[PDB]
Amino acid sequence: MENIAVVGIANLFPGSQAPDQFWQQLLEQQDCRSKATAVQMGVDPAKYTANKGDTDKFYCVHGGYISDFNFDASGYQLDNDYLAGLDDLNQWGLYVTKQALTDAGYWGSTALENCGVILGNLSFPTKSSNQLFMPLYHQVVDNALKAVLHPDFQLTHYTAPKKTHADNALVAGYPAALIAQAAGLGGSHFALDAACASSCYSVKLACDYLHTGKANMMLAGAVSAADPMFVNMGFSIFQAYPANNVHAPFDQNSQGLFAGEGAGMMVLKRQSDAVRDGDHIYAIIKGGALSNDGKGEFVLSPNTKGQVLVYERAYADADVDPSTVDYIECHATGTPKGDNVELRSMETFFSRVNNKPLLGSVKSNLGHLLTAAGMPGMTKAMLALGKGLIPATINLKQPLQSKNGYFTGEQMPTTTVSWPKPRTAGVSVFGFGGSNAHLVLQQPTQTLETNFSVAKPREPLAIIGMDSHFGSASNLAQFKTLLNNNQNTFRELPEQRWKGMESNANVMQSLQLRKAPKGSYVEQLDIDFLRFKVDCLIPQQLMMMQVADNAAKDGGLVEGRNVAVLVAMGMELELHQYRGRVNLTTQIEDSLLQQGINLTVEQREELTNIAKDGVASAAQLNQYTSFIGNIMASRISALWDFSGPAITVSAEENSVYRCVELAENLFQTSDVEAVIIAAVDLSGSIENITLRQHYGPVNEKGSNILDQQQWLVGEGAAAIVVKPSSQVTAEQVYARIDAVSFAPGSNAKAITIAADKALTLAGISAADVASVEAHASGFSAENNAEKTALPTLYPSASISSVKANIGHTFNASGMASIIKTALLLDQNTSSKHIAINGLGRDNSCAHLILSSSAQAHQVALVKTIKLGGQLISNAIVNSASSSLHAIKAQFAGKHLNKVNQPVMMDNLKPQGISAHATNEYVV
Ligand SMILES: [Mg+2]
Repeated sequence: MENIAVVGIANLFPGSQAPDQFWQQLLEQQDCRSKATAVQMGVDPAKYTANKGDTDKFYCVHGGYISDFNFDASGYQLDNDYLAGLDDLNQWGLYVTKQALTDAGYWGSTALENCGVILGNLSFPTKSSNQLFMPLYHQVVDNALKAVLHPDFQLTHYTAPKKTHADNALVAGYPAALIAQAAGLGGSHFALDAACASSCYSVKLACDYLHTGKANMMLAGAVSAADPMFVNMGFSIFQAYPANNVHAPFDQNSQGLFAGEGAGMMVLKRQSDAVRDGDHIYAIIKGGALSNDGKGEFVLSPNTKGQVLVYERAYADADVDPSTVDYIECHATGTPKGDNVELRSMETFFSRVNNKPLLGSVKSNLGHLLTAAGMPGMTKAMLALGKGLIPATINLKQPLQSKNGYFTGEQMPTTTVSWPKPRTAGVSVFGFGGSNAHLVLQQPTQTLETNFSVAKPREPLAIIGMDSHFGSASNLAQFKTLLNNNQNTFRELPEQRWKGMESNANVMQSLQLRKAPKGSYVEQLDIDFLRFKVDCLIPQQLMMMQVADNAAKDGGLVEGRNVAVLVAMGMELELHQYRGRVNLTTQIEDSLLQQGINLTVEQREELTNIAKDGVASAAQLNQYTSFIGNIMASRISALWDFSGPAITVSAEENSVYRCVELAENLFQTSDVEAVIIAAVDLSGSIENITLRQHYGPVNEKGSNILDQQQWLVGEGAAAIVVKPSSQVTAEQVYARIDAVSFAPGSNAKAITIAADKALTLAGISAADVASVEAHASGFSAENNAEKTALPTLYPSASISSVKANIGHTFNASGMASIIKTALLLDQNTSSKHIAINGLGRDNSCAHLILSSSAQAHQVALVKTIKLGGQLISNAIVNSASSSLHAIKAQFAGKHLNKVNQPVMMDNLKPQGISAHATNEYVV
């Protein structure tokens, strides 16, 4: 398809804040890696440093960090004081957005009305999101230790407490919507996670949106700003840090990687428009491709078969002879297994044309920037293509060679070299979970192609396979029966679902809750450990895997095929429990010191271990891989040996509807045969109830739907299989998705604009709609906007919402609505059309039209895992530790000093955050 021009670039990398500064550092072979400090960890790092294999410790503090960056919050379309109170994650993304648009010459342009943004991002806790959840666990730990040790015992806060805006918990998807609002973008926006490949996934999909005309300009970039303690504990349990402290991509002596943080952004336009408008072109994206490794390797290990495949797909897409590639910016992280596999893959592919391109890795200078890792790689390659110079890979003294000696150090510049027919470069990124991307780049040019291929025309999507697990409605058949009988799944909180925290009077007082709300909780799931290869994986991933597997079977899918897996989700907020455990190391030490009780080292470790085990289990290898959101999509692709892209997609409540839009685009721009769209939100956690209370009151009793003033608790997971309508048979089809459309904003006007677009796309009139599936969230501003817009649009249609049956499932809520609607249309025995409306914290309105089809769809070691976990207080107060008796006697009758910083509960109080429709922070 058409050449894409890069017309603006920005970076915030370890060591640099602008592309020319970064380039000069590369030319000078600057090492930008450094040791983490309390600025990164919020604690003294030495207290958490030990040897490999030591529990709750990391064995390496080296990384690529962002030091001495002072964000300027002025000059955006959102108020300075609001933006100043957001995490590095948000601020770094806003910074590179402003810089990249200003570089391209479009900051504040009316052209931004047709500009979208796709953002690679980690679904991990951030330094700010921790502040919103830690006091839940630590108040309970504090009160248990008072009961065990001394009524005046006081636990210290995990770090210096800071007042923290609730929006800092919207980690995965909201940063992309915030960029769109703060820069005035009017096009599509979402975040995605493809682990180390997310930057090139974002660029490739943004090119796709340009090729289908969904936008006339796109921002594509990524940000890596997770809590460094969470990141480094993970790479320590993975044993990914080098035992000899040598991180040296391509070097024989390298034993591992160092991780890193930062952000990057690029501005993309079709080359025809860039030449017409007189933009500065940095480079041409000639083509590229995505792939998944499919079956064969552990979720953290690369598979050469998927890497060769993405090369084949990329040069075919670019229509470029692989003989012409001069330089490849490699994924090479310094991990031995991965460095050798990538060298084998490149040997296999390029030896077919007898080409030996130069090779390099900017991970040598910066570390591995995780979701942002592709940004410095692509920036290096595009600047090298424009300037005709290739910077060195640093610290490379004794280079590896490929399996058969095809590539050696002769192809790896260790100084700046001149460039070795357009100058042509490849960029490769190979992420955890088998997620691969390769982009083909060429030097900038004003010359337009005379002939290029075009995207396929869009078609309605046919839903051919579905499964659902909402509350106690544990499969599609049970959900269908529930809906037809107008029943609900509302129940009291399962005993272990909040780890017993609903019994803590101080926590519940802070949350202003008389009781845990009645709601559609999932108490447990049954799963076949044999089929799914299950140190257990967290329920977020197990729930998604089960429904996706069932939907794939229901849709008649076939193993080994080019099928994509998109998972709509936001972060598992229960991931904060892991640092909730780990941080008690210094919290308990500080408490004992400050209060004046001098235990032995062995007594203090035993006391600390008892408290830790109450909160969470110590990190284990497989369990930590399930903390990584994109891996749940990869696990399905590995089970089915699928080769399409496998990613998570995050856009808050509109996550699923952005997946529908993406699936349509994937069929237009690639040869993918089917797309699984799965969705999961275990939104009955205490963390989610805490978070959503900041936006409006919950219905504690769990019991015109638009007239409700409180939201209902629910949780679960569901999945659908979609194919283009022209490629399914009648007996497969539940219902068709005829249109999905979006409009910026959250008010009644935005609803009518999105609805008009969707009705036009579907080819029907508003009077053709039989009924309306309202969002009906129970947040008053959203309900009130729908009460205005929907009866006006559809005066003769009845309005209802699936949330009345199974509650508000937040990041999965679009899937509940689609599946309810598809089941109803599949039952039609009256051409019938139903509209679905969507609102959320992403500040856009989604509107969908679904339609009935000719026929009803034709149907084709089990272990129980409970959600939640061990009761925190009981695990501490009833501990069977023998040495606990002697510790209690060291406390008996003593006067304790007050601690300097006790656990603070202020951030738990419902914050009263105004809805997007109020425009409270719009300048
Ligand atoms: Mg092309």
